[PDB]
Amino acid sequence: EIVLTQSPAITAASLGQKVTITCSASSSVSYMHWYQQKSGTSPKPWIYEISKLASGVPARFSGSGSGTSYSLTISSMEAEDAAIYYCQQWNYPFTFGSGTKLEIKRADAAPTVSIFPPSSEQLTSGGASVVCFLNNFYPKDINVKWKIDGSERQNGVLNSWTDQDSKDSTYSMSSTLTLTKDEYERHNSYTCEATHKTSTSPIVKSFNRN
Amino acid sequence: EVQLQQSGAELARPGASVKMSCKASGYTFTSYTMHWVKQRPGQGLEWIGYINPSSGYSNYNQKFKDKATLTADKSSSTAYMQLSSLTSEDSAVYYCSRPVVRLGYNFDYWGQGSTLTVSSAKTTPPSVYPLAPGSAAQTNSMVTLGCLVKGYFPEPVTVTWNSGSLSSGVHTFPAVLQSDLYTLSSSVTVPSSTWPSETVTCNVAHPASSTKVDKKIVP
Amino acid sequence: VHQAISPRTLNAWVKVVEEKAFSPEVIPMFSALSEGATPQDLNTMLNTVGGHQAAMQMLKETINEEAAEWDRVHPVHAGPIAPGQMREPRGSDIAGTTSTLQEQIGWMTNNPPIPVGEIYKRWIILGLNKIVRMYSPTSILDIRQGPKEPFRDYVDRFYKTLRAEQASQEVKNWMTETLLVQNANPDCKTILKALGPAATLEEMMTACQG
Repeated sequence: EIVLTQSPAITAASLGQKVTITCSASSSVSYMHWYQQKSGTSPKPWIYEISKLASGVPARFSGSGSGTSYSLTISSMEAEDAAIYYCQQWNYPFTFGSGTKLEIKRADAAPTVSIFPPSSEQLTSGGASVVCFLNNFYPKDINVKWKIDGSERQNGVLNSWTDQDSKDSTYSMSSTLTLTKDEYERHNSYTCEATHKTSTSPIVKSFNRN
Repeated sequence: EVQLQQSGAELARPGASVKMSCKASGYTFTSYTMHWVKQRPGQGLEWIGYINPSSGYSNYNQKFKDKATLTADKSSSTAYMQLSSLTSEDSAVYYCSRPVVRLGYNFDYWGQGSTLTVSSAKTTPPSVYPLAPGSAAQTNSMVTLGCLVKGYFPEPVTVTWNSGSLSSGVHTFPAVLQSDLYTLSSSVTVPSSTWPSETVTCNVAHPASSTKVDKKIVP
Repeated sequence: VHQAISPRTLNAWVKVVEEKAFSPEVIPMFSALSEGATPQDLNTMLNTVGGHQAAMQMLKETINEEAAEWDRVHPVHAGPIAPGQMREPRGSDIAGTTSTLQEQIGWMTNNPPIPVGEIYKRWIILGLNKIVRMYSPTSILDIRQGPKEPFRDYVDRFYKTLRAEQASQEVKNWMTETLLVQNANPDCKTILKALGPAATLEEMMTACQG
């Protein structure tokens, strides 16, 4: 019955900023709980009964609200605070909130592109996958483009992005064009282009099979 | 020291069933209840239900009725969660949590998690391929090397460089599924004067099939 | 003409108390048997009851209570100086403790009539009701929690009665789980409902210890 809708769905805050996320219940509830979760780990209890901090939780955190609207606030946002926050109905059936993904707002950076030709061993097995890494950039929005002998190929490429790097707060993308030894040897010019808001000129990287 | 040790990852055919476990320790098993939570990417955290160890009574979330089935074994202090009539929609991570009673339930203890994969695909060892920069002239202060792990199943796989020694510039990408095989990549940026003068090797491990591979990045 | 209580009638009474003991069904019997009897006759029946001294102690004091009460609402005239017709019946007189068979019969047939025989009877009935009560089995369905009663105290009582109950293990289950919660006072009940239908006893107590 009761639905907990958290907002914003996703937001990036700069180190030092005062962050405040909210939770809206469909009908009144006496108390609300808050949990913090990071990729690949069990969610951790963060706040009990609206405003009571859990063990190990930094004083910069605080909670408030009543009835149908509750809120979680971080006085001074810091690197370690980036994670997903969920709210929870204090009582049965213990429904969870929709969640809020809090990210870090950093300075802009251009992607260090690098292209790689099919490995000898893969070719020996009759396969040929061309890989290209678009590493360490920000914002997260970017677009790769492949050109075989000058012609754009609309897929046959697997894309994969990493989440925000814990050390320098950047993002990274992987692109892989998979072909057979024949298709690979059917052409010669292979190009990987990356378009990011850091420049209008797509960073190009290419190699020739011969 | 209150602990909850959950069972390992599971892989079962669509339409089959599965039974996970959670071994409790450091407290009186029968004095508290045990809850279960489901975690799917894009819809994280759903409450499944809870069991009363002593009475054996189980109360479920309407949504998971005739799907989930909780049981408990006093004698071995273990709680079992059984799922039946599986679909790819049930592939996710299943947690178990024991609450602390204050003004109400406080979920202070959670298990490490168990990832279930609903698929009839057969386990396949990964083909590790090295990624060295294209031949000819191209040199800078930094050099990025890589590794291509292709055609493995199921997840997960671990990739390291020089047995954990190198870390500062590592980048492992989240594997993408296609049908019955996974594929991922990993890159590492080190100083150019460090290669090929020094050895650089990726260490790929795949527990699901006891696979341990090492690929030296030769020019 | 005076007709005292028949030895047959008095003998049946013996067998009744002998068999029915003190079940709620005895009272109707007592009434039917003691119809129209004099305060003296009633006393005969009562004294005819052997054993059960415990129940008798109650009946006795109950009589004394009602008798004392009678004196308050009927203080007529203590010490009738200058004779007139007939002295007014005091409590002890109705009970037959201080009244001759003649006086009793007199009061019953006088204008206006004072049905002392019936009055005493009523008192005996009240006494019998009390006796049946202390002999009736303890129903757990009546064990509620007082608005100021500590939850732990309520539990102790609830379980005590439970230990003295004739029911199948299955029914006992329902009592332990659901019923215990059902009879809790509004506040504790509100907290127990927050834990859900499967909370453990220990958990409930820890939740309602305030």
